[PDB]
Amino acid sequence: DTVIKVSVLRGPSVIAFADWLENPPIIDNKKVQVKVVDSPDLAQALLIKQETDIAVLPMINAANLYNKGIKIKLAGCPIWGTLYLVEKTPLKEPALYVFGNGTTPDILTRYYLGRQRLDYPLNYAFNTAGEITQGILAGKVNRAVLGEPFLSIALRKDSSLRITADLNHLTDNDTLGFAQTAVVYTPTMEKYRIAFEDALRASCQKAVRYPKETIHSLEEHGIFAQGALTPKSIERCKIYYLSAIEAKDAVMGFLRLIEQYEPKAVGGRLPDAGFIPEKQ
Amino acid sequence: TEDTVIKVSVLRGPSVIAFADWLENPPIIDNKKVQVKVVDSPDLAQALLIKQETDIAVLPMINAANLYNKGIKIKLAGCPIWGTLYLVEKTPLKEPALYVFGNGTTPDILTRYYLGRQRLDYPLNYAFNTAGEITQGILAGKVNRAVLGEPFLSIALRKDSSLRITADLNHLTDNDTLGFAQTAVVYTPTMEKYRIAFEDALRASCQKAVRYPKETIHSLEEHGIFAQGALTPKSIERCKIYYLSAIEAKDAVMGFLRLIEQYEPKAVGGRLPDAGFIPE
Repeated sequence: DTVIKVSVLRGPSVIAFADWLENPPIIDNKKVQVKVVDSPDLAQALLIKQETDIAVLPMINAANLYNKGIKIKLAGCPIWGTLYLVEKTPLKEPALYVFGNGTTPDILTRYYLGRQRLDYPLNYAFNTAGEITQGILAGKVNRAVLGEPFLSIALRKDSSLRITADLNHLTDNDTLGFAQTAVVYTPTMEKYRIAFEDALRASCQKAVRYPKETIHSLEEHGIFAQGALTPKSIERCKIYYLSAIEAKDAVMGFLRLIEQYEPKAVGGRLPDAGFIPEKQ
Repeated sequence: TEDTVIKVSVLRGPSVIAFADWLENPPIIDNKKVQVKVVDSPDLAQALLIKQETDIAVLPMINAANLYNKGIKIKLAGCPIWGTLYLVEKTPLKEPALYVFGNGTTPDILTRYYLGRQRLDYPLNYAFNTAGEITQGILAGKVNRAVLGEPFLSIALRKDSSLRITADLNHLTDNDTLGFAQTAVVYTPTMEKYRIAFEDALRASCQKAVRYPKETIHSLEEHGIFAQGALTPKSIERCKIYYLSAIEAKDAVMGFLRLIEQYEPKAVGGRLPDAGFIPE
């Protein structure tokens, strides 16, 4: 092999990796090659087939694959801002529309509503964020949960719409929030783990420090439509890389929460200690 | 485990700043490593003491008083943090209402005490009953005046350049004491022989925060204690990180517990703690 293949599930995690599209890092005389994939399913298939080396996909999938015996480990999490509640004023029909029934966004919305003692009726009519966005714009949806870029698009195209809550935290003292997104790697990547984490830290820093340039590059590479993201969109994504060792409590706490609602979503148990590399 | 480590629990919040250096550089006392574990809530901190699963704990002074009164075998070592609420406002000041969180509890009580001492007649609004809701509400542009503590004060002030600090709730006179002692470091009976060693180590850790704020913040971020960018060196200054032994802080302790106990007797155990709370 002469390249390091990185598969990023389509979504806001590509923002953390943007500078690797712009300026692919070279590790051990291998170019790091980022490809956006359109579903967790497709991302999982690539990992199982050993057609990708590193993949970025939901933490619940990472846990499930690990529990099922797939040879991956968790490197860490690069993005911390994935779910926000939006509401229109005035609030006509009050159903809260939620995409991804049975998966992270749904479970976290249910958690938030319970914690805050709100009991809005959940509507699962739209399974995707894009569909929810369109429902807002067409007048069907007055309250919803969204992440970027759909959040930004909805806010732009309906200037009545407002963010009313941040759904990314276990508690108020939890400024870090949930480790909902996993960077996972295969065994031949162990020797490159620290090198790739170092480069990912740089890419994450660049997104945060140079958002306009980051957006510009993503647009040139066709990842997002022109004007879909703004620097505020990047701010809401809360881009920062933490190693799984450093974030072990945010990882296992998140997985435990999911398991309380839907144990099958993580494969029936919390991953054992081999999920995270040793400190060595 | 007694022969091996000294277990220190710290409640996640601004007082972890005092202990930040022990994340990378935990001290060794009597050939035992100090092991810091950050806990998410006061209830979790209390449970560790009730169940005798931690050696030293750092939790709100009100909880420490409550446990002492209920016969839990702890003593107060001292207080490592002196920052209180701050009052913030936007100009223009479109609405005079002062938004407060924690109705009937410490932040509300300190706010009412301050406004009373200063003879200020602001109407009080509790629609955002946590500080996360207020910062959000300030972000939304519904809040022109509020009380906030760290880190939410830094998070709020950052997002909004119109937002400014107008008061340190501690500032009533021309010669202010360091202020109320709101955070307890408490210890169990087998820790007596270690009291001076631990206090000296905690003084060193506190001074490190003050002297090396950037490095301190970076360590806190890299260990996932605070979200990246939450804290700035000014945040550290506003926290007033400084360890003072309980006997030296006696008036600051008892003065504070007298305020809380007049308005919220349940929180302190229904009486002020007797003398054995604060050893000489």
